[PDB]
Amino acid sequence: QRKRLAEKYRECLSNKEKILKEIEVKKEYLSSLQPRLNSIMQASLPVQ
Amino acid sequence: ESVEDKLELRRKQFHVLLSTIHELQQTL
Repeated sequence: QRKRLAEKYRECLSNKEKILKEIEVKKEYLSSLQPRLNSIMQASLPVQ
Repeated sequence: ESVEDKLELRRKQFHVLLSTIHELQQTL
């Protein structure tokens, strides 16, 4: 039972690490899409 | 007059898009 509780705690820690990785991926995606939208607007303004 | 209204609507849409891009550049 202690080994099963340790395995459940390891699975919960892996799920928390996956949630933190998803939050970091969302933050990096927003930080990259900010300059990407800026470059897209700068490219659209020359075509406009 | 219809073609001029469509061109003025396209120009106002382009100006609104440029203003939104300027607001996004000012916020970021």
